[PDB]
Amino acid sequence: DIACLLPVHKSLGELYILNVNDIQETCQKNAASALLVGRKDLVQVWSLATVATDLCLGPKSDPDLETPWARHPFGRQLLESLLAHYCRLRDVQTLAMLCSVFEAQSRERERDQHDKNKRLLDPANTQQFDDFKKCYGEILYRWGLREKRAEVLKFVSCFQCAICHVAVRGSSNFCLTCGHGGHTSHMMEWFRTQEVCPTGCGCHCLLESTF
Amino acid sequence: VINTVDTSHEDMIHDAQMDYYGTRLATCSSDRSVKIFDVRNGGQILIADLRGHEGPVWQVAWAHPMYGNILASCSYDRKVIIWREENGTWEKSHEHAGHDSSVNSVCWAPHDYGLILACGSSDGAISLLTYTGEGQWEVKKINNAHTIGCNAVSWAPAVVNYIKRFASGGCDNLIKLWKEEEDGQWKEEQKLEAHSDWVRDVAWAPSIGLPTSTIASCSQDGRVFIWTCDSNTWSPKLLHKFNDVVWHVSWSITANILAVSGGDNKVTLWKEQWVCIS
Amino acid sequence: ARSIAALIHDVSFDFHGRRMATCSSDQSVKVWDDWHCTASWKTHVWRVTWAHPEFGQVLASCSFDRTAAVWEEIVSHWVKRTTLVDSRTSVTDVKFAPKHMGLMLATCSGIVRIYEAPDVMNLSQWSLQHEISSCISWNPSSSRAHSPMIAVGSDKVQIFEYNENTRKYADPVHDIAFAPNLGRSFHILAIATKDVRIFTLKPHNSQVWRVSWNITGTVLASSGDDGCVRLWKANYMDNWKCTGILKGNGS
Ligand SMILES: [Zn+2]
Ligand SMILES: [Zn+2]
Ligand SMILES: [Zn+2]
Repeated sequence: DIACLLPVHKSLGELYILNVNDIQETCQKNAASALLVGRKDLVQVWSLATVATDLCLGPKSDPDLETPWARHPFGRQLLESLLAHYCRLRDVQTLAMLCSVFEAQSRERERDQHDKNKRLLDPANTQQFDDFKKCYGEILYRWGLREKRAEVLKFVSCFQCAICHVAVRGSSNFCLTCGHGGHTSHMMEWFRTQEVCPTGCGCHCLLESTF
Repeated sequence: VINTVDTSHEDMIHDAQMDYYGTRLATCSSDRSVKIFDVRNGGQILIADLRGHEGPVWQVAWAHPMYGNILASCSYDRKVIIWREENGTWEKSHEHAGHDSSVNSVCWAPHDYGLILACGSSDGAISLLTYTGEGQWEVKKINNAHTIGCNAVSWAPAVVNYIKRFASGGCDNLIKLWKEEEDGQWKEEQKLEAHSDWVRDVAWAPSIGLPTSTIASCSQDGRVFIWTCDSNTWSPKLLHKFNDVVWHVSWSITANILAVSGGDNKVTLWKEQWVCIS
Repeated sequence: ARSIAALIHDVSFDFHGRRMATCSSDQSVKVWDDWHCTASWKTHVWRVTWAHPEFGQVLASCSFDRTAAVWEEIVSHWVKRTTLVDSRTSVTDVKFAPKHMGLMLATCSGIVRIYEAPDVMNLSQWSLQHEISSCISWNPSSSRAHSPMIAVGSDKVQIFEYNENTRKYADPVHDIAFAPNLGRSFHILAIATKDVRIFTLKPHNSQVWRVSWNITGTVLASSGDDGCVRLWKANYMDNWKCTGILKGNGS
């Protein structure tokens, strides 16, 4: 096991969090996780991102209102320099995680150019960021944290129930052999104790679906 | 840590590739057997012992679990047997013997492309077993791929349909980079010629998103060459000139540390000039 | 008794009795699901009653603006897919038809705008398949031998049955309620008037208010201007009798 010789740590991947609803909270949590792991440069980078991702820095629709924080040197130039340094270090995890964190927040020709310049990530270099995210998801799948891989990949640019008789619109389990099914929680609760189909057709749905 | 796994083989080992999850280990030896151990939680449990080859098995390669836990093996008997799980036991699901000589290298295609097994045999031809479904494999053999015989085949990570490409290293003293044309046939795109002897292993570096495709190759003469593409232009950089023959080269998960194993019965890890870590 | 936090013009349970819809006097309807207000609507609401859950969590609101709004489940502030505003007069009440007869809503303004939705998934369209011109009561009968019936009260109860052959429907009363049958051969009618009246149809000392029937239609709750929610029930002689008195203030 030579994971200590690699720029990607399983502990960091397990400790990282992702919530697009609140970016500052997730950045602070990532900084705490990096401090727990012991990588000081990750701590500094995560604190810098925490500061630079606050909603008070939201880009304005009007180009003449103010200079967007992306055009600020502590914006894209900071992020571009960090990405170049981590590419030199080949740190896929940090690159993809930073790209996801910064992308979560994010006359006609002038308006289009302003929309291009207001993003802290390069609009013309989104393919590379998507590649980083996909590769980090691949590494997470390698580790086995499928939920973390799904969470990271969310930022890539590219019938009536037979138990409660309530219309099912969300998650649902349906048996292919008999055809009676309903809400996922209802089926979980019903099959945790019994083994016969709730509709009474006699189908042993556990022996018919599970595998 | 260290996991000393007793091979329990009847002859010398030739390959040892662990599974995708890093939980199961599969090894092959000259005893015409490929027994798959379970190395989870520091153990040595023989999940299944396989004996279906008429000769020594050279290389094995696990397939992506997204298409199921499948292992392929290339042996001296000029036949490639693809092993798959069936209710918790390993069985020979498909066998391919379309080559007139021993198949030396097998590597599964990237999961994005699909389930394609690229077999590189000593007859000079390369066959790609594309999985069409329903237990049916379509073989598009690339005859006369090498002047004498292909000894190594390495797929390239999905980079942008998909431009499927792989690196082939044979006894022709050169490396042939094959590209999948829009029609469907496979034709060589660029030829890389820097080794002075037979090429034994080629290993395309996994791409993390860097606009730089990296190729690592080793030859019989003992030289290991690192090829980079900053265009379809490759500039080799001699990593090292080893005293003895170099057998296998393998990249790290981030393609920063290269595992070089040669005939000197030693394993060296090189990280970027390239400096040895071992 | 337990005066949970909440002027509610009308408060009614859903089919499961786990969510409560209350129509405030400020022209607002809330789904008070420990009943804590889990929604806010501003309505457009004299009466707010749920629909059958298999048809969706639809709440029908009858307003004084000559409309009968129907707020459909879109998750919280539910979006009005449909708006039955074709009624010329103010909708006194909006009570959904029983689940067996389809998605029908009755707004006894006197025009009984029985709006039918052929598409259950797309209820945005309301079709006045029937129109017969104070209280609207639906017959819960689902029997093959019991034709669907619609009752209309006037501030005095007339039952219109959709006859199969013609394929067409054919003291002041404050509220009329039909007891759940549960296989009964007769229907029990409860009408809110100056005196509480119970009648059998076999094929407070003041102004009464919206009396309701329990899930089995045996115990009765009749409310009036007396301020006491008197609980009524049957007797050993199959006759209506008092079964208890409940205090509105909780005493
Ligand atoms: Zn069933
Ligand atoms: Zn259900
Ligand atoms: Zn079933």
